[PDB]
Amino acid sequence: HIESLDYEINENDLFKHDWRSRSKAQVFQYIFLKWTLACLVGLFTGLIATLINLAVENIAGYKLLAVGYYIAQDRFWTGLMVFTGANLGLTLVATVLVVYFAPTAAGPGIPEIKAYLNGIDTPNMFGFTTMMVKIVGSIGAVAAGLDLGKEGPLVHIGSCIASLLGQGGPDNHRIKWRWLRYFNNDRDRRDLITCGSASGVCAAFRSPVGGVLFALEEVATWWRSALLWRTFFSTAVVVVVLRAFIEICNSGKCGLFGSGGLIMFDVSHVEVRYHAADIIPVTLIGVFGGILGSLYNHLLHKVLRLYNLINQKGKIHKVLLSLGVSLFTSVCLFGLPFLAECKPCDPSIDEICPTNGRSGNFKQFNCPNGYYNDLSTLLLTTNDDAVRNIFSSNTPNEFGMVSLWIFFGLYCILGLITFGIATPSGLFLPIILMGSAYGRMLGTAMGSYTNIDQGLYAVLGAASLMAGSMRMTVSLCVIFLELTNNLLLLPITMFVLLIAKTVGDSFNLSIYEIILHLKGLPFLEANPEPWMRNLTVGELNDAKPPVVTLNGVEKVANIVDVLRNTTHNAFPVLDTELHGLILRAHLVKVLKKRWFLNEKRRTEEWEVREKFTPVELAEREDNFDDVAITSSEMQLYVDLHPLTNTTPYTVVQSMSVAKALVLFRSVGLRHLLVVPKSPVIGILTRQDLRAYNILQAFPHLD
Amino acid sequence: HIESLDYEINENDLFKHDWRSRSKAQVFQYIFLKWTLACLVGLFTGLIATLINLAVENIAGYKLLAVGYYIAQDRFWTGLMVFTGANLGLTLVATVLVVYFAPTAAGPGIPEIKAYLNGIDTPNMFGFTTMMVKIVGSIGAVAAGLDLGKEGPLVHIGSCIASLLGQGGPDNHRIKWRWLRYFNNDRDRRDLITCGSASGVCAAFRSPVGGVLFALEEVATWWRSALLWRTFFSTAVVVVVLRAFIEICNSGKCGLFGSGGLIMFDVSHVEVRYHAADIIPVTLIGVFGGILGSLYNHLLHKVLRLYNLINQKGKIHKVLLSLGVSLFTSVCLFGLPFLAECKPCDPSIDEICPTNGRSGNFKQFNCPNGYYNDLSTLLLTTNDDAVRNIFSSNTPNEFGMVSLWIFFGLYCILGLITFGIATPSGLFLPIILMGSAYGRMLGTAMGSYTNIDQGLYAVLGAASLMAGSMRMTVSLCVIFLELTNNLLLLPITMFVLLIAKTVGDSFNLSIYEIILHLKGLPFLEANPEPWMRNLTVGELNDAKPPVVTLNGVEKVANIVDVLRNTTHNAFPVLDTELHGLILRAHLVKVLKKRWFLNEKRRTEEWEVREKFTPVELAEREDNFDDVAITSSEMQLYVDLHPLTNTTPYTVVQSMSVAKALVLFRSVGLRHLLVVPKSPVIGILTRQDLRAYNILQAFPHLD
Ligand SMILES: Nc1ncnc2c1ncn2[C@@H]1O[C@H](COP(=O)(O)OP(=O)(O)OP(=O)(O)O)[C@@H](O)[C@H]1O
Ligand SMILES: Nc1ncnc2c1ncn2[C@@H]1O[C@H](COP(=O)(O)OP(=O)(O)OP(=O)(O)O)[C@@H](O)[C@H]1O
Ligand SMILES: [Mg+2]
Ligand SMILES: [Mg+2]
Repeated sequence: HIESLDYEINENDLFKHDWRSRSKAQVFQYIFLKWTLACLVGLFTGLIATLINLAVENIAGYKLLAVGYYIAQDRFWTGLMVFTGANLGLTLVATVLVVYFAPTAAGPGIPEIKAYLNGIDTPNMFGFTTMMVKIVGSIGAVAAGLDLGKEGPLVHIGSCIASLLGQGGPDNHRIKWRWLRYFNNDRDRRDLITCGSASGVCAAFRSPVGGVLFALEEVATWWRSALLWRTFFSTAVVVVVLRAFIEICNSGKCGLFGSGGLIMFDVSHVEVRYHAADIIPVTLIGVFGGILGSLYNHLLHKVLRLYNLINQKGKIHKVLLSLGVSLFTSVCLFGLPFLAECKPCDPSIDEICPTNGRSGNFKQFNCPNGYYNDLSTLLLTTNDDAVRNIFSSNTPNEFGMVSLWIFFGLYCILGLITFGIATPSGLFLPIILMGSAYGRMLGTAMGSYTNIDQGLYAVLGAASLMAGSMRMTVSLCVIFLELTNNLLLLPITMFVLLIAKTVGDSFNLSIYEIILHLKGLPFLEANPEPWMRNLTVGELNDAKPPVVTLNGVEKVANIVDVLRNTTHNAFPVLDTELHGLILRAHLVKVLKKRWFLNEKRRTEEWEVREKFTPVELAEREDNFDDVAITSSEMQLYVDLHPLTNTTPYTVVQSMSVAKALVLFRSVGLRHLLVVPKSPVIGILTRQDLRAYNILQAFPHLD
Repeated sequence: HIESLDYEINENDLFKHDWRSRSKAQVFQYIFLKWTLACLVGLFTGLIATLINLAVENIAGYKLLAVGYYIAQDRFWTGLMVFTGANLGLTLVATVLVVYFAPTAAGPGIPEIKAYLNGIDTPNMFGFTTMMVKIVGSIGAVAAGLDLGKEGPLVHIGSCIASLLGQGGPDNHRIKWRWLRYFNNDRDRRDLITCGSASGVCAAFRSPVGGVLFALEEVATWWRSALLWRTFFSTAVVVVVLRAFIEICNSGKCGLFGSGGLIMFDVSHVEVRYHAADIIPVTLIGVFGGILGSLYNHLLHKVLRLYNLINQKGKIHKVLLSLGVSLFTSVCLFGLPFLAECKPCDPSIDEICPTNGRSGNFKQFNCPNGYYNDLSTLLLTTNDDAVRNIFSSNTPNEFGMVSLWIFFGLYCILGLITFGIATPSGLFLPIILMGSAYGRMLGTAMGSYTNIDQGLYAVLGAASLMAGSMRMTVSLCVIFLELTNNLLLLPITMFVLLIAKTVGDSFNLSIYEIILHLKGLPFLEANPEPWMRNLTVGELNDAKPPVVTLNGVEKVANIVDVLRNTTHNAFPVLDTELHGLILRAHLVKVLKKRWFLNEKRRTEEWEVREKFTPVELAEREDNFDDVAITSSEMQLYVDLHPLTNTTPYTVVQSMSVAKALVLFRSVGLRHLLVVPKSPVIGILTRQDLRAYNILQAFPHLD
């Protein structure tokens, strides 16, 4: 059972949850520190992605320089040992750091950021040790040549940066600044994780509006306009710190990092003129992007089920699974470009075709001079440099269809098997490389029957597999605009994203919906099901246990009955008069404070502010299993009146489940009371309004 | 009193408001027709903006060719008569069509699209005659050289296209297609007006994600993900139809239209490298954009107040106000470039400086050959061509500071006076030209102390005045990206948009908030005020008249008492048992159907489907003042049970006004019932939850 998050506002001024109801210094202190924390989320995600890209380009660049040194001496067996050994060693570093120190840093974190911004309290997700294992595990596993990026891990790294900046450092290492007392809300934490995840998609692609639109469209359930401006400011500070550190280390000051433009996979030197002959391969790239994105979603759901059978078997088995996946990745990225025959160097293409090194197009791996290997252009590089080889402006029929089919089938296989291993893996770059493969294949199959470039058909195929897997339209359009710098490919990119989202929704759910189902996270979707308009929430509460209520002045003994014997996290406060909803955290707080009255007396509001500060009520640093309540003190009384949420959101008994789900998910509820049309008769949570748990208790509905 | 819109769903299956609760053909008929209508909104807004841009570039281009023909013969007095006469004639065409035929086509329509998508039933806004007067009035007033664009009018024109496509043509000219019966909802109309307004911002700037983000950020209050995809599809079909009609008429096939690129004001051939010396003029352009945008918002509020004093005085006075504004515009766009001395032609600048014609940079208006007039480059062109003269890549110190100050002070004066006249005017292009003026002035004032181009400082100044007036961040960033094609100016554009929104919010509201206040439209803002957490909705209902309720089986005489003597649009249905909320429209419908029972009988559900189709309940084609109810029939009975919204949204009496405003504006309510903690005690509408009407009844709150 994962608990939800409390984003509702107790409108008593003992709690001071509304930030505008504070002092005029403290409104200014909140406004200054939330824009400072948006600037610091931008500065720290930009600096960490600078250090991640510097370490990945230096380690994988010097590995491929050593591998190409043994390749250029025609020693192809000991260049396989250097490639397989450095990739096994970097995956061994990333996997002993994940499975022995921070196992929630495995995967991208985006299905549990989208769980957390929907209001599910996902444990161990945003920590310091989770952040540092994800930093050096992306530094290990992207430089180990694997089919993953540092793109999705940066979304988890930026939201981990945001939670440590908001709470003030690591847990039991926090500074006790009094100005960080206003970000102890769950609804101010949700703003921070939204700005940090948007800064992570901006640090992924050098994409500052597509980070804002990935948060809006995917991960954030609730959106204000006052968040979008700080989310905007966080992504602006990221891409400024990123492109300033591509402006520095331009003259080779930082090793092999920075030899490259400000714009990642910049294709912008081509004309995009729309013709009526290219309607048919553009919708074919959309239809095959939705079909292969649905097939990738179904086969990754099956692969992550069989990898969850390995992930429960032990912690040495996750090491051996990912080292076997990394051994398979390095053997098939080294040995498979021997199957491609060397194409000769085309004089119609502008730039230099006899090219050896660590990066660049037209690799010269097992060929004579004046020839190039078109498979080792893509397999024996980094995964980001292989995108720009497929994405190349004005290289017509560079890759053959056999080498494109080998690179497609390999990155289908490595797209399935490298996602579910226990490194910080991701889904932006493998789905980009699979879509690049079939998009360049459909561009090469129309040999001089089209006027769109084959490297532009690659961008259309990559955006179609990203729409066919993730079912997104607006966020990946600004992501592929801020990657590829083509403003005229943008409406054709819009058409292939919409065709692949609609062909993809015919078969599967989204790929973030699939891992949210597979991790068991209780996600609450937007539109209710049409059979929830026929079920009532009075009928939903008769299929439930009765309401564990409290009084206004309870005894201590009944409060420890509802705290020992129940697992519920809010309780209605009664007495013939519903007062509201007290929380479990405030019940453990009044047991730990020992604010115990000898008579049934409603206290005044000077007796509560002497016992409870607004920083005392917001702290969740209480456990129930330390309080030794003496049995003389169990016949004393606690006034539960001033700690009650005296205005909770209610529904009537005659309210339907579809309208109650709409109020539960629009205003951000954790507990919705049910009153009659006994002043309370029911209480609805997220578990009662998810459609799967309704269809357990009511199988006769659709 | 402007009524709100009914976007709530009656979950009885007599009404069939949920589209998924229909037949399997009709779910497919709704899905096919909503994507057909999104394609048709895209096709018709792209074709109408093609015809608007074709007519504006041919009429104003041949006017400026005739004016430059009299200028090149050194006949400067009869070129003033051709300029003033054609601008007075085109403004006379636009003003007799606005003030005598469709006076809601005056202005941009964006403060009453944002009213309509907030759920205020703005009358006479989306019609056919309003659309056609706005088409030929933008064709008149942009070709009359005025300080307005066809940018904001296209937002009203695309939403007018959307409402006529959704309802099936003009009012009392609609086709009676049975497949258009599902778009008779107000919540399906709201989806249409959102797709049409997004298609209008896309037809404004050739900007297909910035249209989607202008709807999200500004005009649409409620946002689903299932709308964003059809809104995405509508803007994709617009910019495809727009750029296909720039691909055709490229060889002069359509007159003077199409001589120009696919990208409007394309500046993309410059490097944007960030330096630490240019931190200070970039934040100076942001601070002056917020300060002059606040000063423009305050002075346009005063000018529109004094123009509302002219707009009530008659219909010939609005003609004479706009003809005097157009006479002042043409005299000061012709005569003021004689005050600028001719700068000589710089050989450091690449392209051709002795340039005469109708368009282009470096105009040669009153000069000798080898010289150019830098004021007639901006004043004696079209308003869009004068943007690209300021926005010019690599023209260093082209405009002098005196000519830039004359163009700034003129477009400040003409930005105030040409907005409130009764042509279809707008605010995107005058605020762009004012911000271009001071942005190029701050670029020229740092003479070789900066490395950002002076035409790029223009884009920063234009985005700062657009943020200083409209208080937007994300939508104008994609609008200026899809205009200027500079992906590296984009984070500097983000910084000047955020600095000018935050300096601008220190003084004023937004410029759409100001005309929403000035037109008296009851807009409902997102966050409640902090004094609404201390007021209760039980206390708000004791400062109100008591509840005009109904019974379940009322008499006819009590139904005509609540329909004659009240103006309320929903009534609670009682009897010791609250059933729900029947609407006023269903009460007039059961009086017009004459479903009158002789006894107090609750009917069965076969008696209602014989009397009421689901297309009969959705039609609002009923007036109350035609029904002649006989006094024998007033002692009969109507079963108001099957027409009731039996699950309305309720609050308790102890609920605060701040949480009730949050539920009113999140789920899209028109009537929120108040139950006790008499099963109803109150009913809240939009008027009760606006903060201004609370502060009338409760002045002691903050
Ligand atoms: N005070 C309460 N009294 C009785 N039932 C409750 C109470 N609170 C929650 N429930 C019900 O008990 C079931 C278990 O919910 P749970 O114990 O998880 O509540 P919770 O932990 O407060 O909610 P969440 O886990 O969503 O934060 C739910 O179906 C819910 O409706
Ligand atoms: N059935 C009703 N009985 C009593 N008062 C009502 C009823 N409906 C609305 N009111 C109240 O009367 C006042 C005037 O509202 P109005 O007459 O405009 O209702 P309405 O027209 O149904 O709502 P709207 O105009 O927002 O659609 C409001 O303050 C509202 O709270
Ligand atoms: Mg629980
Ligand atoms: Mg009314």
